[PDB]
Amino acid sequence: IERGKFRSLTLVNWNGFFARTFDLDELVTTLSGGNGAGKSTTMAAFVTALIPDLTLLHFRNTTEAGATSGSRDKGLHGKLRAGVCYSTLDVINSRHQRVVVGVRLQQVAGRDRKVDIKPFMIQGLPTAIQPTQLLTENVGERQARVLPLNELKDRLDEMEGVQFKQFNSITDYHAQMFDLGVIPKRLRSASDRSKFYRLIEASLYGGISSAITRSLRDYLLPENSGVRKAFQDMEAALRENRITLE
Amino acid sequence: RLIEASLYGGISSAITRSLRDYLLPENSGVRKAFQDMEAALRENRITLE
Amino acid sequence: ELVSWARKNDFSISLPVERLAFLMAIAVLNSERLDGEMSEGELIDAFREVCKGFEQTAESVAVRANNAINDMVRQKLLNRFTSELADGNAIYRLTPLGISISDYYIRQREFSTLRLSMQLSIVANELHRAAEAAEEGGDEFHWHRNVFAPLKYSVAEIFDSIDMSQRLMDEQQNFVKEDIAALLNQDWQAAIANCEQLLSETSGTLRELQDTLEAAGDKLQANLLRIQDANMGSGGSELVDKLVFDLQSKLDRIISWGQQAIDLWIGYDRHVHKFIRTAIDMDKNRIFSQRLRQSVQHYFDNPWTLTVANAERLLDMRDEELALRNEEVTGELPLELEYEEFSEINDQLAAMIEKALLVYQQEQRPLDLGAVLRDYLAQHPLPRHFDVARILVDQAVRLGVAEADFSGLPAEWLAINDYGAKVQAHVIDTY
Amino acid sequence: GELIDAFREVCKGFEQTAESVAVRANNAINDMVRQKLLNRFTSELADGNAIYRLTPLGISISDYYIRQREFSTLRLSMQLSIVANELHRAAEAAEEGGDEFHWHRNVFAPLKYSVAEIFDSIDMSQRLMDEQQNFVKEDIAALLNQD
Amino acid sequence: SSKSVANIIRKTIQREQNRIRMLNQGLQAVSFGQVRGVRLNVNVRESHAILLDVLSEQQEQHQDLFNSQRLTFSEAMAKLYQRLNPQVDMGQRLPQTIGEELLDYRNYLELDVEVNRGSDGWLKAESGALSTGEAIGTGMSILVMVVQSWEEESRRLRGKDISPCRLLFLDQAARLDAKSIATLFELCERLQMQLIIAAPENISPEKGTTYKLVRKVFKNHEHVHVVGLRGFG
Amino acid sequence: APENISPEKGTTYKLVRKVFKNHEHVHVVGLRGFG
Amino acid sequence: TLIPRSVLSELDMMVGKILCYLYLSPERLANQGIFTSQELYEELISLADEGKLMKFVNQRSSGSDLDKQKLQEKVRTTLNRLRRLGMVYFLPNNNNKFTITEAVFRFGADVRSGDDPREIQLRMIRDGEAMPV
Amino acid sequence: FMPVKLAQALANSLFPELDSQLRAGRHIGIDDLDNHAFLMDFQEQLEEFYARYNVELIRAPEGFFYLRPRSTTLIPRSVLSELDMMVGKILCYLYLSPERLANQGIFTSQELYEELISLADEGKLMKFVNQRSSGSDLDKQKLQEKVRTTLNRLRRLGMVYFLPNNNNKFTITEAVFRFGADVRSGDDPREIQLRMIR
Ligand SMILES: Nc1ncnc2c1ncn2[C@@H]1O[C@H](COP(=O)(O)OP(=O)(O)OP(=O)(O)O)[C@@H](O)[C@H]1O
Ligand SMILES: [Mg+2]
Repeated sequence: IERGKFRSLTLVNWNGFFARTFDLDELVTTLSGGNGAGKSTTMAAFVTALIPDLTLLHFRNTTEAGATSGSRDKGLHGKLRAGVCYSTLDVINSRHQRVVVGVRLQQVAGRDRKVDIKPFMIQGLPTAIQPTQLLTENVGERQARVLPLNELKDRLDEMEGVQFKQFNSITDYHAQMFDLGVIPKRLRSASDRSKFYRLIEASLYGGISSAITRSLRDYLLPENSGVRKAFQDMEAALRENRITLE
Repeated sequence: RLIEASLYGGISSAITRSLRDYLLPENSGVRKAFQDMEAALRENRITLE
Repeated sequence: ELVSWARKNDFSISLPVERLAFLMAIAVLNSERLDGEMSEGELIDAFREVCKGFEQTAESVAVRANNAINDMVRQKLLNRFTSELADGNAIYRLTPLGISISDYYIRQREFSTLRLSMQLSIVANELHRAAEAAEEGGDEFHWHRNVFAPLKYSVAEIFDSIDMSQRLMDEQQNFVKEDIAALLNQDWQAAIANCEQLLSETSGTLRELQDTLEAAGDKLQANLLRIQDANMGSGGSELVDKLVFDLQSKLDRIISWGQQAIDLWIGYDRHVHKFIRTAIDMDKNRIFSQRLRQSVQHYFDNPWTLTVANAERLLDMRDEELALRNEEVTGELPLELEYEEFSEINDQLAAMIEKALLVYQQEQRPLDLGAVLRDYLAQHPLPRHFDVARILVDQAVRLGVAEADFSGLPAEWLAINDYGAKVQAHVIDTY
Repeated sequence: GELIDAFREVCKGFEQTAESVAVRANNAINDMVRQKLLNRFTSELADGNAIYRLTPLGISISDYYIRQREFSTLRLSMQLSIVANELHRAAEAAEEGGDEFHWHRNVFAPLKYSVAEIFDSIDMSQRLMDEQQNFVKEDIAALLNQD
Repeated sequence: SSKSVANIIRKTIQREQNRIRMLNQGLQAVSFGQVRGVRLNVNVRESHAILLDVLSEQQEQHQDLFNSQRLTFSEAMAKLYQRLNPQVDMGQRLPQTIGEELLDYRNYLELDVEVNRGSDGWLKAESGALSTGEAIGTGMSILVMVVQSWEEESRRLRGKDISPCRLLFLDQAARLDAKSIATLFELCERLQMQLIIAAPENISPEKGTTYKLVRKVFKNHEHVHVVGLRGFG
Repeated sequence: APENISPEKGTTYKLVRKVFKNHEHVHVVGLRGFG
Repeated sequence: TLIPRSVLSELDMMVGKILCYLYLSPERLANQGIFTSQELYEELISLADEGKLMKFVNQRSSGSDLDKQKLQEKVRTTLNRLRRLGMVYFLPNNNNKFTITEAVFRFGADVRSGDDPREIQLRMIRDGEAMPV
Repeated sequence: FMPVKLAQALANSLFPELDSQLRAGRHIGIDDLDNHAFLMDFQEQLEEFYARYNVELIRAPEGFFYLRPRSTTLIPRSVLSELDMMVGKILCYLYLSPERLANQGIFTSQELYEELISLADEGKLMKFVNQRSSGSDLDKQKLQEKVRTTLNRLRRLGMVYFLPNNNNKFTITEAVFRFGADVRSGDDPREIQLRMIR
């Protein structure tokens, strides 16, 4: 079988990036540049596109990886510019379907460095349409402008064959992505989402993540309900015996 | 802590917390002045009692 | 994936009371038929009789009979064969689906434990025989005829039969629950003893079935592991393993149910007692129940409502509404990606140095980094010298070790050029 | 808890939404329970607080065509061999004799159930062959239309 | 009931041990520093095997502990675990939580990561006894095995026609040398795993695609300029 | 630094691990003065 | 009262009386105390007057299935409120199934005494047990 | 056991009414002499008693006491509408200094209605009544009725003391400062209040 692939990553109105699309590689994509180039920003934007759960997203420095820094800030807000921003993934499914998943990010006005995230998906987009252009409107002389979610919905609905969906919960977002062969595990419960984010977070910083090795049992071995049922049966028996004894 | 923070590099957490302990020396003059104030208070309390 | 298979199959089933009765009569006659053949001349008679019993005449007898037979044939219930000599010039036979539908209702009742014991004994004999045949061994054909034809079919069929017995017991449990429920409606306080007996007999029957099941589960498992051990006697016995892996679960599964059902029933039982201890104890005469029923029926003739505490909820301050940042950001769109190429000068230099140095390894000549570096750096301009030295060292240290490094005598910093370049390395001796 | 999931999946495959998934699933399960297709047991701890099991009629119907339509002669031979062994054993046990309980446990429990079941299995194999004959007739009839 | 419990735990443990032991052969002697191979060690814990034996055969002998009104079932299990096998010397963790932990079958298996460091055989992998590159390689091996296991488990729910996408990251790749990066590349390609790596210097010039980013201050704001790179010119 | 960077100023020490007499040994080479 | 007071709706009385019936009804013994809202509605319509009970759901109902669904939803809402009152417990994982509690017996306080209904109603209202509507 | 002074405070005959009004969210200011003195005296223990409920007994800088529910509050919580906070800020503004010459501490529903209409933006008013409305009689009547309802809701909280009669004319208490903004050095209270409201 032909495994699906991540074609490209698009960044809109990000810190440093206005509208930039990196075409990913079949095997390895490398990013270089002096300190502060913005590679970590690209990684963060990708992972935000993958797991938009705001509770999990925490972009600590590679130094103090997992060491509590008490900054009170997850670091995502400072990585976005004012206004609308987008982070999208084009994926070729094993069914050879081009699906553009993505999220609209937006800073929340106020002293708190808080952000709002709204996921979305597009199916059936023609292979000739690039997300960078799809998400921007050419206004002025070579001066494209970004358009909000409502405008994007209007633009896409006017097209033929493209199906756009907007999710009210990251749960359905993950469910749809899993349905299209994008996620290995079905993140039905919040614990599954936490484990998934733990895996990608350990990968990003690389190496032996303390939490992983500490819960390797939970991460590898599957949960069994028969043992739980048997223990509950024994619990009920013991409770009845105690009732009788008392 | 100083040496290991240098070794691993980065903004060390403990150093960041105890910045005041690390970058500021301990002055005995203020402690002596406070001891004198406490002695004066003790004498005042004894007189009042 | 089976959803599309079912969708394209297009199967669906329909048996009104008359069609179902005709099918049941056909099954009964086939059971009492001598040689297991049914000509349509008797099918028409059976349909006439069933329609007469049901007392309905939509059309003539013949047309109704023909329509029903054709419907059942196309509904995959009967199979027709053209034989002119047969009465009616056709012979009809029940199809597997028809047999299943008919016997779903018609089977002899089978809850007796003597049955379960006899199937277990038959299974024990056949399983032991198959295990011994496998252990003895043989060629591919012998392996087949001893472990794939006899074992597979027999064990599958009889485990299915045992499971069917368990399902029949499940049906009996359901029927006894319904009987208890109906009895408590008719006698109330006087059915307590009847219900307690019925519970007693059902519990005893369940316990005896569990005992009979566990009477042979362990040894059958042992024989199955023995067959697993003997299976590996040939490379083509893969399929056998599947059965030796499949026939495991079923057995254990069966035993599991034999306890699980009791675990369920011993639970349900308690509830019944609780009901008797709670529902009827305070309603011995049931009068409260009828009076509640009439109150429900005639409530709105005196509509009354109860009073409950409704303390106020602690009103709180709404957090400030969150307003996002909107600025209509605009900017230049990136051009087409440019490109740059990597310089392989260092690769060429490394190849040069490796070729120049391989002679030392070939001849096992003692290599002195000082002299070699001093000689070789003369061929390059000063700014490149460093980028050479490093590379040369990288190439030199892969070739053996220096024995002096274990002497505890530090080496000196030998100069390798003008301008003040120095090197510290012992002679490389042990290649 | 798994029956509802299975009904959701089948309904999704069939692409029809008369009502919500839950109401359709509940109606179908209740209909099958009352139609003598499933048996329900109340167990609070179970996912969904209920345990369902196929009834004999449901088992028979399902296996109407999703059983193997077995035509291999090696099968028929192995059932015949099993029958031969069991029948000979029962005959020898009867010939040896015994009390009423021995007569029962040797000629009524083992013989009756086993022989009935396996003769029914052999008849079922013959019926499957009848189905195959019908299918080959239909295949010939369709082929003669095309070539 | 206690006997049935112990039996089901034993069966589940055996099944999981077999599955993991079969999976272990999915590794092909990765070369990272002095680490030559990575392996998963699954073993039933004797401290818990004794507990299973006591539960399955000698439940009654300790009823005095079980039927105490002071102890809940979790606390009763914890106290029983304390009673037998007293040399484990658990820490300051409370009886309630340790009992709750005892109620999960997975706990009963020691599941650890072994590495064939140099020529010392297979040793337990402790971050405190491994170089940075060795630890990074071991962590990547663990993550790839975990994602493989997740894919395998979901093989039933998913359709037969879809293979989920595979992608991981590695920031500050400069911590790895050329040999380690080549080993990582060969592993990822053998496992059809996509990788996004970052390093100030182009550490992988002759494989996959590469980009270089340069940040420019521009009219009191910032812009990132991206340029593709190619192996040869 | 694992060979990635080559600071021209100061002392540099190239290290390579090997097996000699069935013992782990770090072959060490030194350079300095460049620049 | 220093703590405010409130009275259940007439539909709440219907569902509570029905719930008491189910607690005392042996026909549903197989359920073992676990009941679904659908069964509760079926029993309610069996014992009550379908259309005349529906009249309260909407004044202009005449058996329209839209109003039928409205009555089902109203019954579900009243069941949730009673759950809030402790008369019924949803199952640890299921909000579509529930187990009855003995508190429901209060819905029969007007009939627990074998006397004339019109005197017991006055006694209760005097005691504050039940106000009228 | 129990703290002795806590037992004394709970046993006091004033405790039932005050407890009911607190659990109802009412704010106890300096006007309620007996209740305010009781809370002043026994705060050190009622704070613990109401912290047992995962609620905080807060004495505002103005002085009035109230209960703030945490996320884990054991007292059924509720949230004021948007119109409720808007009206609260309007009254906080109206707790003004020229107010003394304007209404002498006694306002009428008409004052609040006119202030709300003139001061608030049209979009929020429509959001209050309904989006599709645009300057109509029925919509304005419904808005006035909702204004009266929220005024009653505030009265329940002790924010507004109605002058006793069916007619709508009341007085504003100091506790209304809860809706108010923080005061900085030299800031005009009017300006900061209006900036918050806008
Ligand atoms: N949340 C933030 N707030 C403010 N500045 C930020 C934030 N995140 C990143 N930056 C700045 O953006 C620039 C790029 O940061 P980033 O961490 O993405 O770079 P990088 O390429 O990963 O760097 P390095 O390889 O040195 O780690 C740096 O100037 C960083 O200081
Ligand atoms: Mg970085």
